Amino acid sequence: RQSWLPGSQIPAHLDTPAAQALAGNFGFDPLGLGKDPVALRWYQQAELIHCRTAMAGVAGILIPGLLTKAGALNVPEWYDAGKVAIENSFAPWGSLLAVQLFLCGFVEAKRWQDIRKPGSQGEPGSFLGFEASLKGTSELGYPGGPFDPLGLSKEADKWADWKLKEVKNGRLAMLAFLGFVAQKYATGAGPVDNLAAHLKDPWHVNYATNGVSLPFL
Amino acid sequence: TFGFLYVAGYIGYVGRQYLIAVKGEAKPTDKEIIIDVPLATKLAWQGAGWPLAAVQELQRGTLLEKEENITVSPR
Amino acid sequence: KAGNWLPGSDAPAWLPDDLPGNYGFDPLSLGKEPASLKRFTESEVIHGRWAMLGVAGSLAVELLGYGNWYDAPLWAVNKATWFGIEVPFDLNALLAFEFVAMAAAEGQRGDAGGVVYPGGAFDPLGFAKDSSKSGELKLKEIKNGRLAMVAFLGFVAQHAATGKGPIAALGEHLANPWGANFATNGISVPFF
Amino acid sequence: KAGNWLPGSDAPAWLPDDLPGNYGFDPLSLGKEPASLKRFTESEVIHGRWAMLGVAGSLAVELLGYGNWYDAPLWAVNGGKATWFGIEVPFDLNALLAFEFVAMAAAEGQRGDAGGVVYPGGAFDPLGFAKDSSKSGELKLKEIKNGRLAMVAFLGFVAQHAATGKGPIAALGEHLANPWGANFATNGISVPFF
Amino acid sequence: GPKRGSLVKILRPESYWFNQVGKVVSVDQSGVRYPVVVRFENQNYAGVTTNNYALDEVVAA
Repeated sequence: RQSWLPGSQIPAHLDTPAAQALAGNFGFDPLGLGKDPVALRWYQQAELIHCRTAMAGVAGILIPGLLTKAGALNVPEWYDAGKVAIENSFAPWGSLLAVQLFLCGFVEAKRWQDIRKPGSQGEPGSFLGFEASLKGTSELGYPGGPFDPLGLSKEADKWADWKLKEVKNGRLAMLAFLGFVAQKYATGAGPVDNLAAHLKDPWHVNYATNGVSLPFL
Repeated sequence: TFGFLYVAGYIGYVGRQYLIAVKGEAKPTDKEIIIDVPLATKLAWQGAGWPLAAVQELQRGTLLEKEENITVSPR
Repeated sequence: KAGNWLPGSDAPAWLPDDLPGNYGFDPLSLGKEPASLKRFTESEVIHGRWAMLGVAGSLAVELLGYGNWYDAPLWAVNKATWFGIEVPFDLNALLAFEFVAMAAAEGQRGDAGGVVYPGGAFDPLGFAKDSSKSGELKLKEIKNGRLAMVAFLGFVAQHAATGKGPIAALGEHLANPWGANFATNGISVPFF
Repeated sequence: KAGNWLPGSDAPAWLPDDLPGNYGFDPLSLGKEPASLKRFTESEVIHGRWAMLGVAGSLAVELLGYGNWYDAPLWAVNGGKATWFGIEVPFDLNALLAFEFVAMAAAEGQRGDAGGVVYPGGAFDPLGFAKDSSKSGELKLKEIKNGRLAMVAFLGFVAQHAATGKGPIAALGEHLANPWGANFATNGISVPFF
Repeated sequence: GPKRGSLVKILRPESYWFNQVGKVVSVDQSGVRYPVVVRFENQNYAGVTTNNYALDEVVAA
């Protein structure tokens, strides 16, 4: 099957009904960190979290920064946008900080209790009407109701397809964020500008030429 | 201090890894003297995730030996 | 079901036909549990009635020339007047009275289990003494309640965008629909 | 249990359902022994009642314009004369001290004379509101709830004053003026690195 | 009693392999007070790797 490395052997725990049935498996586990079932399940959830968060972040970086290259939508650099926003704001940053901590903490605790017991927050009467749709959809990391409103989880055909594309694009978004911050440390410039420069001359616009990544040269 | 503790836990963990691997053998003394070069290299490569592995085994409580080790007669 | 909420579609199983305001509309399957469902029925009716009464008062004010719904709090949160007639009382007094009164009323409503049609004292003229005309009444009632909700939404959104009275924006769109609209406002949708 | 203290969780075995103020809340398993448990029940109720009465008096003072709870000792532990309801008290500080002490001594001695009673009634319910055995149950539930609330309210008072130094009503109107400007985070004392 | 070659845990406190496991070589069917014959893999401070035992001092584990 599609392997992260042909010829090489497949990790046993990765070569399992659950794992190969999880998503996007390629036998990629050199250090063998998901031999425990609970562990690999936790890591699957973790990878999901990171995928989605990174997708969101890279979108919020590029699209506004992309259209600021366009005439409209004058937005600052992403890293300075924090300063820009706290300037243009009204509430103190520590305040709004603590508030959003409360907010995220509650729902994160929800996700937590549900991972502990899939039928945990379905506890009837615990909320007024939540429990009904607040139950999982038999796949931890795939809730229902408000989650998937349009009802795209019902058609099994495109199911694994959505899944594979999800995990793919999420990992790629992680990598995108990493490249952005890395070239912000090295080049110090916005990623769009880094791209423009590498377009103007790839032969001389690269980490090979930065003398930063590879200083021994 | 942080770098020190990192490398130290790494080395200790991989030591116990090889130790368990060779305790799972029929010639414990002979593997204690002559070593399995490739298994050593493998555990060395894998030993980076020693802290995450250890905390996993703790949450599973599989690190420590149960109350069956030899005791002295007066305990 | 008062008609197919969606031509060509089907109906939710847990949704029974015998219900005013039903059209088969729960694509997203919230009320599938019975107690939750009946609670939704009750709350839906209650909100619709509240909103009906509210839009009624708003239009009454704006037609009798007392500003708008948005105008009302002004005199107080910065003297009272109603029907053009003042009210010789304190803001805090009206606040406390209103609060305790609504407290008692809602407590007494919620004292009962889930009643939605008490009647008797709640139908002095006995218009619910028919059990079928009452059915049509329920249907038209929930319809009108939903309409009153959406009407209030229109009011509050037109004011959040423009800041004007509903009658104001009314006569505006009357003067020119092509010039008096959210698109011409360009606020509801930015890239216009 | 008045409801799941933790949706999705379970309940402690030694914790029986038949208890006001129960929600399944003892994750840390302190009251697992019976006598200790019932002692905790009693003490919990007693502390809640004390705190209820206390926050009552505090708010009464601060609403009737006599400083705050923190204001009260001032006149006595420094130069000054007693005053209550705006009315002075023509007595000595040491006198009030001794009287209060011996009185509370007698009262607590008489309370602790009994075994572990929490609901004497009779003389302790002259109006006989406990003559129902079920309304009394709801009374116990709401009672322990309100007592816990009064405890936490007193904590809020004392902590706001240890940080700011102001009356609870003072910090009230402050947060009313601006919540984004009147808060422990804006105070930055409850949390230093702000 | 236990079978030959079977694995038993030693419980005789004064034994080197106390609180440990051994392998039943055999068990006598005569009136010997200690018929269980149990080898060991680690040697004692005497170097011996097998000792005699009554039935109770061992347990099939």
